[PDB]
Formats: sequence, structure tokens, C-alpha cells
Amino acid sequence: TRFTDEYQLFEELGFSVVRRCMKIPTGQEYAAKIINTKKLSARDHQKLEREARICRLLKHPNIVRLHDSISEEGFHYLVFDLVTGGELFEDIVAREYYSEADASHCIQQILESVNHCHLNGIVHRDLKPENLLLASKSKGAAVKLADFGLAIEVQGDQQAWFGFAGTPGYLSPEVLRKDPYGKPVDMWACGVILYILLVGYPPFWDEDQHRLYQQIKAGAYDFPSPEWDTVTPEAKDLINKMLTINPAKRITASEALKHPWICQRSTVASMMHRQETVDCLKKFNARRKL
Ligand SMILES: CCN(CC)[C@@H](C)CNC(=O)c1cc(-c2cnn3ccc(-c4cccs4)nc23)nc(N2CC[C@H]2C(=O)NC)c1
Repeated sequence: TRFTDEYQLFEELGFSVVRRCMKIPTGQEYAAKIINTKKLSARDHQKLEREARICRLLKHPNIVRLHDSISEEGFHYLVFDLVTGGELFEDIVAREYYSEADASHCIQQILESVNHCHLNGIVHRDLKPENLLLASKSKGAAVKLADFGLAIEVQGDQQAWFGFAGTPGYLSPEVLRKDPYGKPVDMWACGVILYILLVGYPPFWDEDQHRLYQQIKAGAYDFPSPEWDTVTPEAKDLINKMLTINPAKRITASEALKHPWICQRSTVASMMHRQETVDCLKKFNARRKL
């Protein structure tokens, strides 16, 4: 009965609902993921127990921070620290200066959170812009990876067909083939996001979802002129190593954190403003919210 007694519920933030709330004792504000637990199957009870366990384990500057896990009658509450910077992609389209260096800084933080997940045997499986939140500018504006409702626990490099999961534009070739998979599926999603961060449109796309899947399984993206002519070759190289259809050859999160475009940002990444990326990303964000 701890949540109904100690928290005041506010407006909705986004099989669950996320609502802002305030702890009545201290006045601190939080984000509460509310899950209806009535008439759940044994399989449903185990998925929710897995989610609360994963959220309790992951403590990292670039991951949402679990504050409390409260089980009342009919409902379960996962209470996180409230981040107020908004979605990452909405913050980028509001910038008047945005360069490769800024994209490298964003993807470095995302890579840090994915690396932290993989070191703890967790594969997120659903990396996408809607799961990339921001701390407030007054708090450092760190990128925050959110929502582990679809995450799985793996043993080292053990890989199997853990079933389907993910969002069409970010699905890896091995999941589309129904092959066994594991950690590299998060790195493929990181490659799609890095592509979007540079030009503001996705590398694989077709209004026909089946043709979208055909392009993904072929790994057939490209860097068309003119917008890619000003992108450094090192940035293109990192995308190449992330969007490799062979999951064994695909770069890992810790390997990616040592790529020169990541760890040598000020001397390798271009500092030129990319206005066309901001304009395309405005179109990208509009379609995603339908
Ligand atoms: C990412 C989750 N999922 C659903 C489950 C997507 C699809 C929906 N989106 C949300 O539920 C959501 C959560 C938060 C949020 C804010 N702090 N926070 C802390 C923890 C979490 C989560 C932890 C686990 C799942 S969500 N979400 C948030 N902030 C949101 N906003 C929109 C801009 C920003 C904003 O500033 N609006 C005043 C949306």
C-alpha cells in the first residue's frame, strides 16, 4: 500500500502508463511506470519480475535510475528519477548549432549505457529514439536510456532465438531471419540511430514494411551525395562497423568506445553545422508521432 499512501499522482508522460508523481514526504518528483497485474499469467508474472530485477541492477549515469519497486493489489509501480530534458531527438531539432562532434557526444553516451547493459548480461532489444531521454540542461543534459520491459538476461555470449522483439526500422538482420541472437542486436540499433543523428533520415526505409525488411537483411544502406559529402570518413567507418550483417564481425559497445571518431572527437569529428540534418530530423520526428 506504499505508493497510494506516499505518492501524489500527476499527469501522464507516455501495457503500461508512465505518470509524473511526487513523493508526499520529501516533495521530490518521480516518474512512475504503472502496470496492471490483475489476472496475469505465470509467464506475465515472470516478465514483470524480470523487468523489476533488471531495473534494480542497472545503475549508470546514462540509464534511468530506479528509486522504488512497489507491488500493491492489482497494480505494480516502478518508480524512477524524473528526467525533464525531453526526448533526445526533440532537443536536437531545437539547436541552432549541431555538428558531427555533437552527434559523437550523443552516441558516446548511448554506447556507454549499452556497454553497461552488456557487461551486466542484459540485452535491451528495443533501442529507439523514444527510449532516449535527456537530463535537464541544469543537470548536465546526459542521455538516459529508458524502459527495460523487453530486455532479456543472457549468460556471457550465450545466444539463442529469444523470440521476436523490437521496432521495424531498428530490427537487426538476425532477428528478421529468426536466427539466434544476443548483444549485437543493440549495436545494430545503435548504428541506425547514429545514421539518423548525422543526416536526419533512417538508413533503411520503405513504406512497404516487407521491402523494408528485405533491405535490412541485405544490409543495403548507402551515403548518398550531397549531404554525406561533408561527413568525415571516420564517421562513415563507425556506421559500417555497426551495420555489419554478420553479428560476429559487428563492432561491440566497448570496441566502439575506442573508435577514433568517439574517443578523439575534437580532432576527428567535423565541427561544421549541419542545418540539413536539423531540417530532415524535424520531418523525421513529425512522422513518428503520426
Ligand atoms: C520511454 C518509455 N516509453 C513508454 C513506457 C515511451 C514509448 C513513452 N514515453 C514515456 O513514457 C515518457 C517517459 C518520460 C520520463 C521522464 N522521466 N522519466 C524517468 C524514467 C522513465 C522510464 C523508466 C522506465 C520506463 S519509462 N521515463 C521518464 N518522459 C517522457 N517525455 C516525453 C518527452 C518527455 C518529458 O519530459 N515529458 C514531460 C515520456
